[PDB]
Formats: sequence, C-alpha cells, structure tokens
Amino acid sequence: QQLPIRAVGEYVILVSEPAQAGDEEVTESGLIIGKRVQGEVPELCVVHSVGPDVPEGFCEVGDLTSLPVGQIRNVPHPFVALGLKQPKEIKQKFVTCHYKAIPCLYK
Amino acid sequence: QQLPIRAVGEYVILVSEPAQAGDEEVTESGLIIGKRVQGEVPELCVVHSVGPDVPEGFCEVGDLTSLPVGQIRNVPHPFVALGLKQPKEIKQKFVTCHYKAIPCLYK
Amino acid sequence: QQLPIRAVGEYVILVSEPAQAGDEEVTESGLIIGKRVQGEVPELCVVHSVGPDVPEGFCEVGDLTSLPVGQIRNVPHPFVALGLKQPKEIKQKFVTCHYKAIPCLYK
Amino acid sequence: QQLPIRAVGEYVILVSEPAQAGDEEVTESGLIIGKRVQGEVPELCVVHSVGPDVPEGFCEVGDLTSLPVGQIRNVPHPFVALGLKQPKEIKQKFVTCHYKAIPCLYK
Amino acid sequence: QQLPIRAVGEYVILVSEPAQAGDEEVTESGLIIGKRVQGEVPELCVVHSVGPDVPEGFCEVGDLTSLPVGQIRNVPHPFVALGLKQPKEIKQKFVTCHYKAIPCLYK
Amino acid sequence: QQLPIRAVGEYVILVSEPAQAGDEEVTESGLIIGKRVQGEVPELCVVHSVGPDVPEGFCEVGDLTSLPVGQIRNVPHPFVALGLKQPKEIKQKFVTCHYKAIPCLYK
Amino acid sequence: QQLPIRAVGEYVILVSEPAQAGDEEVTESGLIIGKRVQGEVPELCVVHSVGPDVPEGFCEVGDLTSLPVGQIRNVPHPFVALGLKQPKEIKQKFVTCHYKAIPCLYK
Ligand SMILES: [K+]
Ligand SMILES: [K+]
Ligand SMILES: [K+]
Ligand SMILES: [K+]
Ligand SMILES: [K+]
Ligand SMILES: [K+]
Ligand SMILES: [K+]
Ligand SMILES: [K+]
Ligand SMILES: [K+]
Ligand SMILES: [K+]
Ligand SMILES: [K+]
Repeated sequence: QQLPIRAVGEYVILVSEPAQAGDEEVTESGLIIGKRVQGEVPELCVVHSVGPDVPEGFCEVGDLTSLPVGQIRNVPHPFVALGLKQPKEIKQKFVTCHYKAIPCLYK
Repeated sequence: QQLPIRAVGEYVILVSEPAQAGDEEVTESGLIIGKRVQGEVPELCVVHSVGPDVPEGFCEVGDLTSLPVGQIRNVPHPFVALGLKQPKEIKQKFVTCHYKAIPCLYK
Repeated sequence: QQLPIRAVGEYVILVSEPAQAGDEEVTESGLIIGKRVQGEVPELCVVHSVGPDVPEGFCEVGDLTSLPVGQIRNVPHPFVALGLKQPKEIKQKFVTCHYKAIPCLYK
Repeated sequence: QQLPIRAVGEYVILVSEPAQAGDEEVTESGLIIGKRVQGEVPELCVVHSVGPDVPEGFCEVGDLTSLPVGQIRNVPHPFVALGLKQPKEIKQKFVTCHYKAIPCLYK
Repeated sequence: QQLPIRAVGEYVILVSEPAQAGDEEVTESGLIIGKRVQGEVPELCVVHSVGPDVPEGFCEVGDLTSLPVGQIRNVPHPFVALGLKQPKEIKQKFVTCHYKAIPCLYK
Repeated sequence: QQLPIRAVGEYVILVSEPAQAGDEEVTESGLIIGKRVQGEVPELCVVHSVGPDVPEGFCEVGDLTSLPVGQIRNVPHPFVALGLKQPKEIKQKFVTCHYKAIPCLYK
Repeated sequence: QQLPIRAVGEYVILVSEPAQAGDEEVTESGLIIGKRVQGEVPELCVVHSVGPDVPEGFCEVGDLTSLPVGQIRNVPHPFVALGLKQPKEIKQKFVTCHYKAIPCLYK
C-alpha cells in the first residue's frame, strides 16, 4: 500500500473503498440534490498514513472507518503529483482529514 | 450486544431504540417541516462504545440516553461496512456523537 | 423528587415549574411571534440533577432558577424513555442546559 | 436591598435605575427602530450581586455601571419567581450579564 | 481629566478628541453611507482610565491613540449617569474598548 | 524614519511603499470590483514599529513585507493626529495589523 | 533554490509547480464556475521556506505537497517586491499558508 505520500501534523490520509452506498440510485432521476445532503453521505476508507501529531494509539494503518464526504478532502494521487500519470488513469482515491473528524474504526 | 465497531477519540457510538417520537404523525398531512424542527426531535439511544478519550466515568455501555437528531450522525452498520449486507436489510441503527453532546443518562 | 435520570458532564437537568409568565395572554390575537422573541421568554425551573463536571458548589438540587427558553433543551421524561408512560400522560417537563448558561439562583 | 436572589458563576446581577435614556423622546414618531440600534441603548444599573467566579476585586455591590441593552438579560423578580407577587405590580427590574461585558464603574 | 468613572477588567476608557476626520465634508451630499464604511472611520482619543486587568505597561493615561468607530462603544458621561445633567449639555465624549483593540499610541 | 507613533501589544505598524502593482490599470474601465477582490490585493510595506508583545525575533524595523489590503488597517499619520497637518498634505501612509497576519519578510 | 524571501511565524512559503490540474480543458465552455469549486482545486507546491514557529520536524525545504487554491495566498515575487523586475516577466509563483493547512508531503 505504501506509495510516496505521508500525512503530516494532526492529519490522516486514507484511501477510499471501491464500493460505497451509491449503488442504490433508488432516488427519482432529475432531482436536484443539495450540498448538505451530499456532504452527509458516508465514505468508507482505509487508513493509509497517520500524521506524527495524531495522538499515539489513535488508529493504525489498514484500519477501516467511515467519514462524511463533507469532512474529507481529496488529495492528488502521488503519481499525478509526481507527474507520471494522468488523473483519469488513476483508480485509487486518496483523501485526508483531521484526526478529530474520525469517530470510529470497524476494528 | 457488541459488533466489530469501536468509538475512537472523544466520540461515543450508540444504537438507536426501536420506538421513538415518530408515532404521533397525527399532525396535519402535507405540511412542510423545517430542518431546525427535525433536528430538535430527540432520539433514544443506548451506549454501545465509548471512545478512549472520553473522560473516565462519563458513561457506560448499555446506558440509555437521549440526543437531538441534529447532534448525532448515522454510522454505516459494520455489516454493510464489512461488505456483507445491504443497508436495507439492516434494522439496528448505529449513530455517533461527541461526548460533550450528551447531557443525561436514564439511570 | 429524584427519578431515574441523571445529568452527565457539565450539564444540569432541571424541572420546569407549573406556572410561567405565559398567563400574559393579553397579546393581540393572530400575531406572528418571531423565534428570537420566543427564545427570550424565561423559564422558571428547579435543579433536579447536576452533572459531575459542573464545578463543585455551583448550585444544589432543589434550587430554583430562570433560563431563557432558547438556552434549554427539552429532555424526554424518564417514563417515556423507559417505555412505561405515553408522552401525553406526562405532566412534568424535564429540561437540560449547560451550567454556564445559568446566571442566578433564587436562594 | 438584598432579596433571595444571588448570581452564580461568572455572572453579575444588577438592578436597573428608575431614569434612563427613555426621556429624550424627541425622535420623529412613526419611525421603525432596528434591533441593533435598540441594543445599543445604554442601561444604568447598580450591582446587586456578584457571582462567586467573578474575579475578586472586580466590582462591589452598590456600584453603578452602564450596559448596552443588548448585553444584558432581564431576570424575573424574586417575588414573581417565588410566586408571591405578580409582574405588573413589580417596580424593580433585575438584569444579568457576564462580568466580561462590564467595561466601567461610576466610582 | 479624572472624573468619577473607572475602567474595569481588560477594558480601557478613552475620551474623544474635539476635531476628527469628519471636518473633510467635501463628499457628494445625499449619498447613503454603509455601516462598514462608517465603522472604519478612525476616532482620535485620549486614554482616561485603564482597567486593572490590562497588562502592566500597556499604555498610560493621557496617551493619544486612534480607534475605528466600530471598535469602540460610547459610555454615558458620569454626570448623566450620576443624574445631574441631561446629555445635551455634555461636551466630553467617553468611549470604551477592550485593550486588545488598541494597536498604537502617538508618543 | 521613526515618527512619534509606536505599536502596542501584539500589533505592528508598517509604512506603505510608494509603488504597488496598481501600475497595471489595463483592467477594462467601468467594471464593478467586489470587496473580496479588493481585499486580496497585496500591499508592500516596511516595518516601522513592533509592539512589545510581538514575540522576540519575529521581525525588525526596516523589514519589507507584503500584506493583503484586507488584513491591514490605515492609521492616521502622527502629524494629523498631533493636529500639525491636514490629511491631504500627507504622503506617507501608515497601516497596522496583528503580527500573526504577517507571513513573510523580503530579507 | 533560495532568493531573499523568508517565512515568519507559523507560516510556510511554497513555490507553485509549472504543471497543474488546469490541463483538462474538457470543461464545457461558457459555464460560470463558483468560488467554492475554484477554491477546491489543488495546487502542487514545493516548500521553499518554513517559518521559525512551525514545529520542528514538520516538513523540509524541497518537499512537495498539495494545497487547495483557497487555502493559500499569492505572495509578490521578491524581485517585484525589491522593485527589480516586472510581475509579467516573472515565472516563479510564490504562495504562502499557515502550516496547519498542510495535510501531506509527497515523500
Ligand atoms: K442531479
Ligand atoms: K438551503
Ligand atoms: K412533508
Ligand atoms: K401566532
Ligand atoms: K416604532
Ligand atoms: K447620508
Ligand atoms: K453590504
Ligand atoms: K469601479
Ligand atoms: K458576493
Ligand atoms: K467562466
Ligand atoms: K452558493
């Protein structure tokens, strides 16, 4: 899992899971969805890196958790950052958030 | 009573109670309910897990409490998270909130 | 006076008084009252339980005080919470608020 | 002057003075006055009780001061609170505010 | 300069200067001036009293400074406060502000 | 360079530079510029005085820096303040800001 | 890689990378882009200078990172600042941000 990307300070870098609840487009088509609603949607992620300032024993790499879309921020894939590839050809999605935004671990 | 899901930091994971306020829908039908009102509605829940940073002796697993819908956030059922179940066939509702949002225990 | 409900942390649980100044029904009928105004209305209450984190010697059970409606939050009666009574058949009204919202005691 | 009402925490209970800005009613009748303006009007008050958490030597009972209407909150007269008298037949007006809202003393 | 009015806590009481920026009335008449603009106008004042909680050596009585109208608050003249004169016959204007709002001294 | 004006507390007094990037008025005439945009524009300034509470070794008088217009506040020239000159005959523009608003020095 | 510009306090000065997200001009022409969206766009940068108050071992000069456009602020190029060149003939873009806004390093 280790690529050239590390979390600093009190941040934590996670990697989004391939499957998320969105495979239930049960909602009527052509509806306008507000930003609050979109921000509440949970995102299943796996801890990839923990900032050196996150309190010791907070979580561990490999741990699975859930964060609302609105609490996390997308981080450019290290290859795109290191100018090797194009965003489109990257499947893995890295996101970040402050450790205090993490409420649980499916551990 | 426990499942593979634990609270971290200062968070607390509760499990919502079967019966709640919703029963009295004897209100006039077709009225638009604001978000503040909806956020006010209390939710009866039972403590399932207490984050390691919640001050010692704050509460105990099994304790029943009440939180406004607006103070808690829904957490994906560990089963759905661990990819075995579809949220639809899940009855137990897990929610989370910061410990400072808990004002009382029905003990 | 003590029912099976206790305040936790820095919260305080009070019990509203039977009579409130809501006897001044001398307001012109059919007027729309704003939320700020409604939130300003005082509520006479009696301390029923003090959270363990409220500084020692802050107040005592039985003490009468006044809080603006907007500063307190209604708490489900322990009977309703413990699924023994129906809300409608409950007279006592329990409310909660952070101790820092309490400015005085009528003692 | 001292009735059964005491200030707690960092609050201070004052008693409004009989004469206030309410005399200069030279302002054009029929004008709608905003809430900011109304909140700016000073209110002359006398310290009646100082919360035990207000820093020692901050002020003394009997001290006269001035607070903007928007910084203070009306407190029910102890007799109305103690259900001994009615609001209409009460002359003394008690108000409260946090000690940090007090900028001066007319001493 | 010293009348019966003292600053408490971290506040500072100043006395506004006779001539201010306003003299430059060369702008177009009948223009509606916003509140942000008005709040930015500087006010030349002289320190009259320093609260006991303002850090030692912050400033001295007699010191001249400048504060934006929006940062200071008018304080009733002690003669009006002590009920001897109607504000109209008062020329000295006292104002207050927190010490952290003071950026400089003209000395 | 030292005029009779000193910074107090955590403030810093700077003097604006004669030239700023406003020597690029190629912008289409008659356009309405928002406040956010205007507040963004950098201002080149030279440190004239450092408040006694600004941490030691933060910066030095004479140091050149850049601050967004929206982060600084204009300060009346000591000559206008000391009633020695009308504003119009003053070229030097003194400004102030909190030290935490300063991100760099061109030294 | 160092010119005459240094970061002070808790700030960090970075230098933007030549290639950025702007390469995918696939966005339908003539669409108005909101400010939130624009502020979210990541900007790849290289640490050029770390303020003396940024905690030791936070990052190192030369380190590559990613920051949302809305978190960073453009800093005038030292030569424009030192009145040695024109902004138009300057290629290198310097930006600044508080260290707490940095979530990762591509190390
Ligand atoms: K849509
Ligand atoms: K909305
Ligand atoms: K509805
Ligand atoms: K009504
Ligand atoms: K009116
Ligand atoms: K006007
Ligand atoms: K406006
Ligand atoms: K214009
Ligand atoms: K706008
Ligand atoms: K556009
Ligand atoms: K919008």
